[PDB]
Amino acid sequence: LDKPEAEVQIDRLITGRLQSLQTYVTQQLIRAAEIRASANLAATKMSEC
Amino acid sequence: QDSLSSTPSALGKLQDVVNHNAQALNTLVKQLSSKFGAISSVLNDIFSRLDKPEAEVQIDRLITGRLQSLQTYVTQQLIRAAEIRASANLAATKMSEC
Amino acid sequence: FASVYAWNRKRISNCVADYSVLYNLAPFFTFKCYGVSPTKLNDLCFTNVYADSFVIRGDEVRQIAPGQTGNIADYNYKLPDDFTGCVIAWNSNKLDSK
Repeated sequence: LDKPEAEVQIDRLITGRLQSLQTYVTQQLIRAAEIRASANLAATKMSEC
Repeated sequence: QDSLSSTPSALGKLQDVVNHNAQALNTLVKQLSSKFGAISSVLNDIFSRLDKPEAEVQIDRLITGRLQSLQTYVTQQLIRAAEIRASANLAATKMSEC
Repeated sequence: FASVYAWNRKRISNCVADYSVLYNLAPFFTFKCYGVSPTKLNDLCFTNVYADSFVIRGDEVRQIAPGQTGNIADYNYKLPDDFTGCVIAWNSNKLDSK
């Protein structure tokens, strides 16, 4: 492709694969919250049990 | 009072709440400069140069990109709200039990 | 007009540019603009305007554009891929033939 158009398809790949990274981070943020809650419970039981 | 005054980091968890919200809004503003494939980040500089059949193509790139920027803000702001809600529930429990 | 191998250039500045005048040079076979609509030129203002002029064959007119290659595009007159401006061409068989 000529530059004026080649950059358009490249821009499409960038936003597509960039959105993919975004999905990964978002899911890890939610998953992290789940682990933290478990860690907080484990710490509580250490102190009380 | 002495242990609070001599240690600026003593309240370095209430300040983090303030800092996270402040930078989240600064991030949004700084993303308005992005073109998202468009010839320009300035809307009025597109309609002033191109005709309707062309300006709409360029303008739609800016709209799509900026909608994603706002959606990201809301999603992350919502996750953070859950974190604060959890600590609020703990604070209320301690008020009751301590 | 100059030969294509040694095209001429004129600098345009400190003037009021009326673009409605040149639509009466010919049947006006080619008029293609890049980065701007042909009909918005009257509403814009430019920092520098340059007019490059030359004579080529009708089948070579297609080479006077961004991304194009060939004997004219590569050896005589090359435009940048980021070119902004308008290309005007018309048939001059009545003047330039013998």
